[PDB]
Amino acid sequence: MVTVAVPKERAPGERRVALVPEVVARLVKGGARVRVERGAGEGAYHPDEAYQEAGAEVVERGELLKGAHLLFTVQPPPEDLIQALEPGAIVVGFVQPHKNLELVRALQAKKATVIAMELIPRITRAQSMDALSSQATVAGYLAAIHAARLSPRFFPMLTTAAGTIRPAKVMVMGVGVAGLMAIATAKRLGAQVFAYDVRKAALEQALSLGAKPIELPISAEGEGGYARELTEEEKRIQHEALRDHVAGMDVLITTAQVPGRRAPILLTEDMVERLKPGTVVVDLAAESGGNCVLTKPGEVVEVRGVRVYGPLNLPSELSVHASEMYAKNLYNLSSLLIEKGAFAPKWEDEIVRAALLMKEGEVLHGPTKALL
Amino acid sequence: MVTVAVPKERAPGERRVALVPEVVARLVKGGARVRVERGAGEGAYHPDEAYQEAGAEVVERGELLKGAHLLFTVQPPPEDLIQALEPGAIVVGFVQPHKNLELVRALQAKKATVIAMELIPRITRAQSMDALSSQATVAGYLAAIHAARLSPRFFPMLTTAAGTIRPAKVMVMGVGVAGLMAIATAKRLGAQVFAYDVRKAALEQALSLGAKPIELPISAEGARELTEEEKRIQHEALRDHVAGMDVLITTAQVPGRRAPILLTEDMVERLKPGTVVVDLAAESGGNCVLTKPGEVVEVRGVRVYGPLNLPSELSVHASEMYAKNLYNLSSLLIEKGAFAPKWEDEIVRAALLMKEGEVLHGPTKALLG
Amino acid sequence: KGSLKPIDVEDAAVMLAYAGKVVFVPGYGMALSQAQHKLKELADLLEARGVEVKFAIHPVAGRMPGHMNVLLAEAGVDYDKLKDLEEINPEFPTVDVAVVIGANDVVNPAARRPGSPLYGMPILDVDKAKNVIVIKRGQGKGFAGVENELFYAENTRMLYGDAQKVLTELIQALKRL
Ligand SMILES: NC(=O)c1ccc[n+]([C@@H]2O[C@H](COP(=O)([O-])OP(=O)(O)OC[C@H]3O[C@@H](n4cnc5c(N)ncnc54)[C@H](OP(=O)(O)O)[C@@H]3O)[C@@H](O)[C@H]2O)c1
Ligand SMILES: NC(=O)c1ccc[n+]([C@@H]2O[C@H](COP(=O)([O-])OP(=O)(O)OC[C@H]3O[C@@H](n4cnc5c(N)ncnc54)[C@H](O)[C@@H]3O)[C@@H](O)[C@H]2O)c1
Ligand SMILES: NC(=O)c1ccc[n+]([C@@H]2O[C@H](COP(=O)([O-])OP(=O)(O)OC[C@H]3O[C@@H](n4cnc5c(N)ncnc54)[C@H](O)[C@@H]3O)[C@@H](O)[C@H]2O)c1
Ligand SMILES: [Cl-]
Repeated sequence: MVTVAVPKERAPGERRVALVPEVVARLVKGGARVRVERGAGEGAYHPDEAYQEAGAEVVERGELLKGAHLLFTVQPPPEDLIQALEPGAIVVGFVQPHKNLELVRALQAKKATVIAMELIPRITRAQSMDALSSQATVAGYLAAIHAARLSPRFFPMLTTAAGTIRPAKVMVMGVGVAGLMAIATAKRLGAQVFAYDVRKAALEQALSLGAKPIELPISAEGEGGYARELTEEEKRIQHEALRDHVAGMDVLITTAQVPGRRAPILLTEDMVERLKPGTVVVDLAAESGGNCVLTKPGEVVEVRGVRVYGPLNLPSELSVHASEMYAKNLYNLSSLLIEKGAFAPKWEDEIVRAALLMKEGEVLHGPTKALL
Repeated sequence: MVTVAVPKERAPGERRVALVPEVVARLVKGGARVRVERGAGEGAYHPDEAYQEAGAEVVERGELLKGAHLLFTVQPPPEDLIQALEPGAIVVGFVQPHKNLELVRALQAKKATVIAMELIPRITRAQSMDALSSQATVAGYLAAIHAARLSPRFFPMLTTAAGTIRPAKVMVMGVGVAGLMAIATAKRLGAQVFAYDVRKAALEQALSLGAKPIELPISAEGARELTEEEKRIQHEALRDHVAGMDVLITTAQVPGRRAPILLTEDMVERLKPGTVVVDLAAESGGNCVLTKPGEVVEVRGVRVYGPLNLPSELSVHASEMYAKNLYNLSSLLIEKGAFAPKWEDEIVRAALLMKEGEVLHGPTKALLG
Repeated sequence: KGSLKPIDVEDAAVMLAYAGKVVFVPGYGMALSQAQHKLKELADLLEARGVEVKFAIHPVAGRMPGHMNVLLAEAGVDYDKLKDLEEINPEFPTVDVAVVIGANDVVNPAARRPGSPLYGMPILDVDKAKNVIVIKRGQGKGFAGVENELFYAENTRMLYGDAQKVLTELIQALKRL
């Protein structure tokens, strides 16, 4: 009859919580115990009494992990919780080894078992558990909102007795889930939206939201979907064409990241230099370095009247709906950890196997081994 | 040759500019000379060379008013500009005596002539010149944008693998030009929008944009029937309709008066934590008691934003619309490139706040004593 | 097992002309086709003929969370017309015609079965409708790359074409009746 734990997050700017009241209520109706740190939900407007009314037990950090079989976290747990971990306990949450090397190294010493939410596989059974997608959706939405807030122009075409105003030209650079939602939200607002990505698939998906795919002289892709190794010559050409497309935009929303690497640069000093004063760059890749060379993580800078913003935790801004979706993701994942109220880790199950970063100090993820 | 002069706005945090280069070029082409203060359009991202390319003379501030018949301002002229005015010259801009009584007082002393842009009549005929309409549209747009930024919840409905996100319930209290644009923008973002006003016309306009009108019933044109039975009706009813809301955007204002308190304490106490209030009326007190003008506060998890000068945030399009409003008005001031004020016109008669120093607007005159 | 049974736009128009209850189920194909405005126009038209019209939105239809919602909202569809599958599933048996528009994986009965790659996906019971009309260009499979037994059911008929061109033609055919 398992007891699952949910802590108050500690990472800079983190206001999300791994489980919200309603989802905790169902886990308890389902016959599970839920230990929740004092005030873990307050960042997402879920007070301590809300969790009590859901059948959860609100306790102190340090007491949190006694008798606990499952740690459900948003960001990876700090040292103090890693020391509090018991034998057989499973850590479930984002881990992100490239940004949390020490916490991962520490997790070996205690020899804890961890399944990482970023490694939740992209197969149909795991769709309802896909935390990257849900959180990226929040980020993409807010990226567009912040873009409109920082821009000195209207997004929408406006016509009035005073005259006619063109819609803003927004380009989303990097079209994953965040990119798609950024497109969709800028499009609802009335902006003329353009899309840049190296994948034909991403570009088709951008077109399925009314965006105009930016098509460069050299196609970045070939048959098999393999990305072209571009010559230096070909590389000089893509850059110059993209520099020109980007120069004619009023807003750039950049979202390109690659698991385990610093964010690739999509806006270079020379490209930014060709942006008109008043232009706005909302750099979603700031959390892993930024696609824009001007970006200062966590800040809004303005250089040459180009306003560049590098937000670090957009999910934490939309904390209520971001938490709600994440909780459900974890709840759906708890399928493979809990059976009829019982601690039933299905190690056998692919979702567990693909996403299991560690098993009792043993590191199973290939790339995570290479880095450490 | 009529010379028009454009200053660098100097009021705290004002980034708009009265004319933008493209409007300057229309005037110059129509025969008018144009002088623009060094760096005037930098708040709206029009550099000096752009005004020069349009045919205007970019000059130093102390030089700005030599030979100029028309001074076009966004906010009222400061004293250094007031003093440099020639006889025969006419100041054209927002005046609003309440924020600037001592500058208005200063204008009558100098015996200057000024057209107040807030005294444009609110009729279809005048809408090309209507600076209140254009700038309120900007304000309403940015209100919704800010509401969405401050809310911890999605505006739109989203059906996802991780559950179904319901739309934000957004109530726009006070549906004038700002409010209606706030409805349209919240609607663009996927919110379910509700609309409250004391005037049925505003309610029909809001229905037409797809908002659900709130259940009335007062006419109050034009705090009239509002304070009939002293507005206990207003307070009573919406105390129920407000509690469901995720966002309240308030814009209610009455000319020359206190802005109505639509959000009392007992009312805000029923708002669920995470609720957002965007009080546009902050400039003349708030529609909400908790509003701290120019700031975001949070009490009991209710984020209350009292923005001042949203038009300045949208400096490019605010300036553009404003400049077009003036250009259009300038048709009643210029003849084939000649200084030809249309004293007779009923728009000029309504908006001419003073002439030769004498103050012609009743409510204003009264306040000068 | 069964068979692919093509239908003309005229044949589909007659089916919709006499339907009492119609459910639109849009997928990625609607979005690629940007057919949301024509689909809305069709829904308006059927309603004005007293047809009870609803939209079933699958949780993972399209290629991003809420893909169908953002497009349908763009086209002007009412939130009260958009039903999620727990609320609309039990209703399918009394649905005279379910018009599937550019959807495949989200209307595949195979997801009920544990062996199939689609197992885990919540199931939309469009196969329990009295008649199904599927709009897709031809033999293109969905994201998951599996074939659809729905397309082979006795009560399923295939309306081949680009989603918006088809819907446009359906509206014109229906206006003539
Ligand atoms: N929603 C999400 O967030 C998300 C993200 C990633 C993956 N997925 C997965 O993606 C799939 C979504 O399911 P779905 O039923 O919406 O799409 P789907 O199963 O990928 O099928 C799309 C169908 O659209 C038809 N089509 C394409 N273009 C068309 C056009 N112009 N006109 C008419 N039809 C057209 C295609 O066939 P033809 O070539 O014959 O026209 C194709 O069969 C699910 O497998 C979901 O698990 C979802
Ligand atoms: N769904 C997927 O297949 C997938 C794959 C990787 C990452 N992601 C995640 O999705 C989110 C969205 O980002 P994205 O993947 O849509 O960005 P993306 O598809 O645009 O790829 C990242 C960037 O890599 C650069 N790049 C790669 N090869 C290049 C080459 N040969 N020459 C020049 N440039 C090259 C491109 O500029 C590209 O924009 C990110 O958070 C990311 O972590 C998703
Ligand atoms: N051509 C046209 O027809 C045209 C164009 C633009 C504006 N106008 C009119 O100009 C007039 C003023 O517009 P504005 O945007 O400057 O208004 P405003 O800045 O004075 O804001 C007041 C708005 O809030 C409402 N309001 C005021 N007190 C309220 C209260 N106690 N409770 C609820 N709502 C309250 C008002 O009815 C009005 O709609 C309006 O009548 C508008 O219709 C007409
Ligand atoms: Cl803000």
